[PDB]
Amino acid sequence: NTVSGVNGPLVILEKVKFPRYNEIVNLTLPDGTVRQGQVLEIRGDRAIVQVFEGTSGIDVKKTTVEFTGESLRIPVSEDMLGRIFDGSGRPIDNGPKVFAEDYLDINGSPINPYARIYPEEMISTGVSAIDTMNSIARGQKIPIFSASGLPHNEIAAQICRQAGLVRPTKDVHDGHEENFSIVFAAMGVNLETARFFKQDFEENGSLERTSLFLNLANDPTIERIITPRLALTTAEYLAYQTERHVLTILTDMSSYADALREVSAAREEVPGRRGYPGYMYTDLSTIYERAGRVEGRNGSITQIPILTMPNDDITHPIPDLTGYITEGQIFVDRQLHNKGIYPPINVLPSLSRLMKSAIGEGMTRKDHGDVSNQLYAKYAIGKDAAAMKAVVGEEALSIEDKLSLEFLEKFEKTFITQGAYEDRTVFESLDQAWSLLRIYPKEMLNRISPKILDEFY
Amino acid sequence: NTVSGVNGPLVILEKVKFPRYNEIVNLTLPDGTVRQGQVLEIRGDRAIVQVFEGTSGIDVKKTTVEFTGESLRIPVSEDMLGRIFDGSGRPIDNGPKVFAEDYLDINGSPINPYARIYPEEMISTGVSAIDTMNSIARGQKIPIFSASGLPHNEIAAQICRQAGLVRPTKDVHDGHEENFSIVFAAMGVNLETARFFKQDFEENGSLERTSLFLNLANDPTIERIITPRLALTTAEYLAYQTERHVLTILTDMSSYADALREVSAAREEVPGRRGYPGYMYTDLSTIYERAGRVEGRNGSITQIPILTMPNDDITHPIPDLTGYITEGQIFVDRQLHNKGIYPPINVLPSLSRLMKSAIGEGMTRKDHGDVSNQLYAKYAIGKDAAAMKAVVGEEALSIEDKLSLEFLEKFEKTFITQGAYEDRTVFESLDQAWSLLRIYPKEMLNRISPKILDEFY
Amino acid sequence: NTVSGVNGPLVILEKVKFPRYNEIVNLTLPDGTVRQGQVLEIRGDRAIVQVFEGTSGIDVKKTTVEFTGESLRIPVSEDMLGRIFDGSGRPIDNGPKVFAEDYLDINGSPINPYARIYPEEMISTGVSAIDTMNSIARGQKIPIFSASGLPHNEIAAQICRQAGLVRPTKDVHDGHEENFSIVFAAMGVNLETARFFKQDFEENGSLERTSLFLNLANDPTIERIITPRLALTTAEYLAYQTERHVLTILTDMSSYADALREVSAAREEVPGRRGYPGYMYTDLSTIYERAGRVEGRNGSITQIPILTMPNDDITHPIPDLTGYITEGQIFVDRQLHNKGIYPPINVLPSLSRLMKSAIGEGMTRKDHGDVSNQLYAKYAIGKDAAAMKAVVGEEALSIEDKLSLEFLEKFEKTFITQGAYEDRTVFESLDQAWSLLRIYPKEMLNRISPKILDEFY
Amino acid sequence: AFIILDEVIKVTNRRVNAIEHVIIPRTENTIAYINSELDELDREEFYRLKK
Amino acid sequence: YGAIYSVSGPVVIAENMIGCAMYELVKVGHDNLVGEVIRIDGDKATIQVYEETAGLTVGDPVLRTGKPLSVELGPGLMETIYDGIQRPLKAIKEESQSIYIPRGIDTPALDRTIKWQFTPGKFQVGDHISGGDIYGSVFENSLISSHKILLPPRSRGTITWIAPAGEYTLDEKILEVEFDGKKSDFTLYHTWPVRVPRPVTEKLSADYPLLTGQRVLDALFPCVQGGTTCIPGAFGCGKTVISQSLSKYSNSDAIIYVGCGERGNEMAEVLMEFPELYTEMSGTKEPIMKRTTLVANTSNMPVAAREASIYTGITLAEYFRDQGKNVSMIADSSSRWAEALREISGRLGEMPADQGFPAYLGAKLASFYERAGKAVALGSPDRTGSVSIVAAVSPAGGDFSDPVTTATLGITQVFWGLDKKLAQRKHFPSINTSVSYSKYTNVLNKFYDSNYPEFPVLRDRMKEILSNAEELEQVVQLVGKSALSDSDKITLDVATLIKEDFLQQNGYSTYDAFCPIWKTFDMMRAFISYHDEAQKAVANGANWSKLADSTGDVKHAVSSSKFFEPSRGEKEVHGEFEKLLSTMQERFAESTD
Repeated sequence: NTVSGVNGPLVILEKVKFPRYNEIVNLTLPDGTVRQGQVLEIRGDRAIVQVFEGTSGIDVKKTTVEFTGESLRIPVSEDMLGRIFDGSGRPIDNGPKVFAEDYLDINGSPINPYARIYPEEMISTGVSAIDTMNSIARGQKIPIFSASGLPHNEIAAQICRQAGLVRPTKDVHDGHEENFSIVFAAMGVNLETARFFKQDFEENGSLERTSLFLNLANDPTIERIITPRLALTTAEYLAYQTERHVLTILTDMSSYADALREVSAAREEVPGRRGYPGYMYTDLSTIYERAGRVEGRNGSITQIPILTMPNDDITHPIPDLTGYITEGQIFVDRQLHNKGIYPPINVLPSLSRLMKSAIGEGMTRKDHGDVSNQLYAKYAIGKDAAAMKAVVGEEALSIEDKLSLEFLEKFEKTFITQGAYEDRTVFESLDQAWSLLRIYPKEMLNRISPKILDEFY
Repeated sequence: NTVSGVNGPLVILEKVKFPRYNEIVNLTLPDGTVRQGQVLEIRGDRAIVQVFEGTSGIDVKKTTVEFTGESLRIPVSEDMLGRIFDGSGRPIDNGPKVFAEDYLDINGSPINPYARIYPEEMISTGVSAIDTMNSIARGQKIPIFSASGLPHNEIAAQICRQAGLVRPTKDVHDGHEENFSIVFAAMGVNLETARFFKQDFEENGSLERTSLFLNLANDPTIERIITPRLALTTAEYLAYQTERHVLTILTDMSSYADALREVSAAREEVPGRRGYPGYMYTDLSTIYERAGRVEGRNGSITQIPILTMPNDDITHPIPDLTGYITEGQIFVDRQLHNKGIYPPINVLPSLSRLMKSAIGEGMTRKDHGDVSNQLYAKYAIGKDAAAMKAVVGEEALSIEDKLSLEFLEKFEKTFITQGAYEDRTVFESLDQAWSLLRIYPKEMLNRISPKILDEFY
Repeated sequence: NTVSGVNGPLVILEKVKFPRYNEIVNLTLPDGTVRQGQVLEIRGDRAIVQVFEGTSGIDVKKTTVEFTGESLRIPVSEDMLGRIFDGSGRPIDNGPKVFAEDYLDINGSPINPYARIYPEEMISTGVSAIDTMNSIARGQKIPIFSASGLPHNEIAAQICRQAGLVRPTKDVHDGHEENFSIVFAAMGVNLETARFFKQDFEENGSLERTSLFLNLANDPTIERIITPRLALTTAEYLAYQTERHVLTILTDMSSYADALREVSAAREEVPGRRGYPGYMYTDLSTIYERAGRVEGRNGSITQIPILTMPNDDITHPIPDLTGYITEGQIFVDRQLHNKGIYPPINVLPSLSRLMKSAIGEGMTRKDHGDVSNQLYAKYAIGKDAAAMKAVVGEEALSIEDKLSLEFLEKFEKTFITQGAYEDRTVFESLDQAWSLLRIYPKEMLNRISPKILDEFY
Repeated sequence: AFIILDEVIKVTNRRVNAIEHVIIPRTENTIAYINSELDELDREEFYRLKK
Repeated sequence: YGAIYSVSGPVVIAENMIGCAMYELVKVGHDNLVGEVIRIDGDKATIQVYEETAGLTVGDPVLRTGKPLSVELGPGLMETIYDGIQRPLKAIKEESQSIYIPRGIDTPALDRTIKWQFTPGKFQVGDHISGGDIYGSVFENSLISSHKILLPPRSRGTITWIAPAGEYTLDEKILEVEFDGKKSDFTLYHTWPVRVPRPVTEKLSADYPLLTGQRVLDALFPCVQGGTTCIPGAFGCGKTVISQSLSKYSNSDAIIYVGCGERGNEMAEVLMEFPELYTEMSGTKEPIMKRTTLVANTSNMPVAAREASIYTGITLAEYFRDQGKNVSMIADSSSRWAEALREISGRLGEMPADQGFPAYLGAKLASFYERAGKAVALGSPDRTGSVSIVAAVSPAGGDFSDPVTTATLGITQVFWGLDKKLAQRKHFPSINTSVSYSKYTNVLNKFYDSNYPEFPVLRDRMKEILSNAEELEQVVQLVGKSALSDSDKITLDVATLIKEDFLQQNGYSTYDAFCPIWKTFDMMRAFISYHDEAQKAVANGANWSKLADSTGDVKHAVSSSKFFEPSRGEKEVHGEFEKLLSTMQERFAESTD
């Protein structure tokens, strides 16, 4: 029909009642430009659409509507790596075209087949603090919690690039037997960021390794929400049909959450805690549910979402929600970054509750998990002692505390300090970790089972 | 009188003008069960009812309604006592109707003479910590402020138990010369705790003297608020017609308060501060209305409400509005509880203003208000002396602060710490208080007349 | 036609579209009471009027309307000086009105000619502590930030009365030659407070030089928000047309902000933090647009608003936004009031943004900047010295602290403490500065050029 | 006196550290977190009345 | 005429109402209940109903009375306890057997059956009269005739007939005015609408005090009649005690006691206390109660009444001000009144923007308060009247930076503090110097200098001691002091004394809270003198411990001098204090050498 009105990202159509929920419609501007949207609400003889593309210039009887008569599905192909796409279901970059062999829905249940069997295969990042203290699995979800003084993009790229070199070393070990694929999606970040990422992937290896979805900040909030959904379709097909392990790097996850926030402000929808939607739980879930092993059980989708915290607080709604849902927490610290530690990952609150699922034992040691717990415990004591060193001085602290202050300093500067291309095998990391444990005496290492301490020291 | 719609438990009826405010309706369901409901609002060509038994079975054209023709009134008996009753009455709790002697309006429309007559003589609760510090007088409302993380239930139980054990000690004192009756109205309390209340009355042998109305937290919200209103009407019958001293315990005011919030989310009336009604105060005041001394001095109703602070602050709505109406407050203590004390209240936030003028003589002394004041002063300082020790050390502490520290402990574990079957005379309380208070010279004590302090030092 | 209804001070009249925006309409009641209103909003087939006169006792069927045909404008003359008016410009001097030479728009002003040549020349108030530490330039917006533990109003009479008597003392320095007028607006004033200002200006011989507008805390809000608007216009007519410096004193800004909160929800709009409008700013800015030097470059509208916070609350929107537009603020101390130093203003948290460029010449010295530095730093060390003394003793106090200890009491008792009719320009302030400073040696006075110092120590 | 000064300085060095490191960030975190929750209750109400 | 469309709470909607005013008294229902149409939106009138609802049906007739809600001002107001629109409680108590007026039952504001003694004025047949003039008097009160029968404000004309002395009723006619034909018959009582303020000839300067009798009040800043005063409360800081004590000391000719939405036991208490308690000068017969008119509302009464309570009280205060009587308006607590506006805001279906309190709150809180003050009496005979409002204020948002407290501090001129934590240690009122201010100080202190006290000097010094003491106390806590300068200990020590003698008072021990304004001057005089000797002694040499110990015997006596009140003579400056002064100097010498 024709546009009735427009109030923000919501568009009021006066139409007829034949449309179905999320059925595509195309808005024909008087310029003769077509932009796409999907109906968010339908009522009798009228619709509310949210348009992906644009949010202004929308007329009345000079404008027209046309129905596509297909509710939105993403055209998925398995020849997607190396190929440049834009976050809009097609490239607007003029990159190699998407093609379709299935079109798969982004609602969060197309044909979805996931974990009835939990991850047991270890996948390494080449970084000790990640791998040893928390571990990463063939379905693991780990949030990178970052800040406005940390460079989020440099760490994001760091984890991805080094996990591509380690992952074939692990294929030979028989941790794997199937392909590796990267799906990189950037949604609504700066130009400066976008360019940087592409440059990073090229240096380490190639861009044949990865598939790229690029979405620009100048493009709307409505576009931004569809951008990860496009990533999900890509990854699920690859795992399902061609038994490939898929690694998704989703940047920026915070970018996506602010978008949700905008479609409740310029909607009449009342928001929940701290101005973030009440139905914020469901929006976030959609990304995280579509993870784990994929049917055949040689395919998988593994997630590393990248969150930048704006206030850097742990009372902000985004970091909290994400944490309950995700299988691990990786906290990256501004204070380490300042001191000259790269990567500057603080493990004080980094925790996995699904620690068993995260570790490996058939392509990693059984001792891996036992040592990690002890290390974490001994790091924590070393932090309690650090605060006490400032207050009390060395004028009353105990013999035991002194060992823990030394351990803390040796631990930051050796374990967490690694070259920009220097990759550590998980077995070598144990040897490093054992050096860290070795200064404490056999009565301070009392919590650990006697069997392990007498065996390996 | 057919249903237009149902939104929530609230039902929109079409009917034509007839019903008066709070006129009962009978809901005829097509399953062959009649359920009762109250008109909350009567309007032009519709009335809106909220149903007391469930909300199930409401249809549009398969339901019919017929009018009771009668505004809500309580069927009252004085043989109601010695028996278990319920808001609507159930046969499975042995009490399917009171078998009325009189129908009295629950709004005290026949007559309601209260609050132009001043409180009479002191009454024993058997707890030293209440009785000295706060004056509980017949024909007064003094509330118990309670808190979460603490069994508030246990405090209510101690009051029920000690009620009827005090009354022969008083009969000799000349504090009593008329019957004692307990009216227990339970609403929204846990099911397990309801059963503990029932056992306490039987054990003491005070089952005879009490009537129970029990409203669960699965019984509808409008029904829930009406149950304490029923029990107070019953108290007015006994107090005024047959000259009983009534002690009515109304637990738990938090469940009443919650109910207020959930209703009016579908009327024209629309909640106040933080989603709690602005007219929450009006509700409260209807409960406080039927309490007080009675004209011509036939009997009294005394009321001890139990409030649970849900956030553990008294700056929250439930303590805040209630506290302005009430003549003082007795607020519990979180800290004592952890230690293990029972009853665990504290005296610093507890004050009754009308203490000096209210009380009798011949089992409560003249020195009663004097000694309370002194006991609080030494305790304020003791609490603070702990705080200065934490930060700096023994640096701002002195001979005066060091005494006060000793005071805070001896008082906490001797005065406040008692049994839950211990009956303590107001004469006993004062004797013990003076013994404790010997810790400072007569010249350091000037919060008391020098006349009084020599007699009783 | 008739009045359709009333809801609050909002009067809904059923009329076509006949009044233009801001057109005064006369509601004619037949009971000897004529009332005037302004259409606040005009909508289709209805208009919303808020009445200047009353708020209740309006008929909804016996009222008739007449259109004045004149949108709100202020009759401005200059024989207004030496006369007391109310909040709508009607005289409370009694006797015939003054009328106009112009009707000028109050809404934002019909020509707005305000500064793009920043403030030069010095304005004195008559108090050394304000002048030297917190210098005010012609057309510069420096308010007095006050609190409720002080009589904010008294301190305000004092600045007004003593201002423009400074201008003759300046004529002798030959810094001024132009006629000074003063505009006074009292908003939400008590009768007793109101009379206090009138009687004070009358003593000084400043009453002839000022016009006073009183809006009482009992008159409509709409009338009260208009009160500063009328005052800003009088000041502007005198600045522009007759090339005069006019100082306008706007007390109390909280009354005006409160009034806006009452009209926020009167309106069909939604407020911001803590219930205070998010468009509070827009309103405040209207005041501020009239503020500054007028084009002609020897006339100005200088503005001192007084804002009272409840207990120095900076959680409140009002000091945080108002403080942004303005260029510094003058903070008053309760601690000094309590000691009995009056005026009790403290010059250390107080600021003048541009202070070396907020003075002129021939009516200041160039030594002004150097002394502001010296005065400030020694008063701060003295504040530290008081606290120090108490811990260390006097038997262990430092020799520099002793000079600082004395400095603290003399700066307060000479510079800050002064009479209710004392007057000060920058030269007078400056002589008193050197006598406080004289006590410090030259080698402790090093923020000052060696030139100045050898002449004035 | 000299032995007496040495004993006191140690109590004094401890306090200067203690205030900065512990107290000041404990006050900051508590005030700001409660401020933020308190304003939220107030804002949602306005939105519900408006809706 | 009108028809009830809906009953929603205690608030009633009625359709078919037009040409009505916005304060019209309306009769709602078939029981003829009192109600008031605040607003009308089209044909629908929202009515605040000042009786209960438990059986109001739709389709019942609503009849407008054709006039505003007004109050009746005249004879027999004294010695009666009223609700918030005025109904005589006593008549109801025997007859209905109730205290909260049930539906089906109504009574008019004053009694009809009581005859009064009428005495003629100064005016005679032919004389022009206008508003606030004295047309006669009725002898009421203990000590003076308090009821001046005044012609209502804004009414004028000529009196054709002044009736002679005798006894007459107050529904009976005794005056006729001619102005546009016969204007009307007048009775003893005359009518005025409560939502409308009374006019006055003019406002006047406050310079006359009121004897509050509270030592701490009289000491720290002036006590003012014509006043505007706030005292913070919080319900559990001795606040009720200091209010009833205050009603008994008040030395004003009339006192109007206003229950906003109180405890209900207290509305019993003030009633019982008044006929059997003696005033400060001591009245003749039923001292306090004869002088008192009582508006008593508990929380349990209708919120429509609680809303009205404060208005009834101020119109009574204002009538009496115009009579040329000095009046005390004692109101407790405004926050409960504010809570009443809030109860109505949610029920009508308004938009609050002040933490669940109405947007309208600020204009109503202010408008009401401006009616108090000292003024020149309305009318030709010329008299002086005053209304001093002593108002309690309390939290209501739970904060202290909640709207209720923000609006009240701005409009008030006088604030004397109270702290809850110190109050618990028992030292109420436990005044906070920092939140306290007075604007009245200068004119009031000039007045007191003329009256004999050297007050102003002490006052600054009382404040100065308490201020430095405060600061010193944070420094003892924070650093954790290892020493003090010998002077600072004196400051702290002298402040402790101030706490006992003034701040620690109990309003039911009248030996421990009563002093006339001069007695107060002498006690403070003694303290300020002690500080003055003590500062000099350290300066001339002497240790603090030497100062405290040698001063000794006189230090005990001044501490213990708070247990006294005039009872050694009708004299306000005693030998008790004059003797101490010379002995104190004698003590000083000892300390110094």
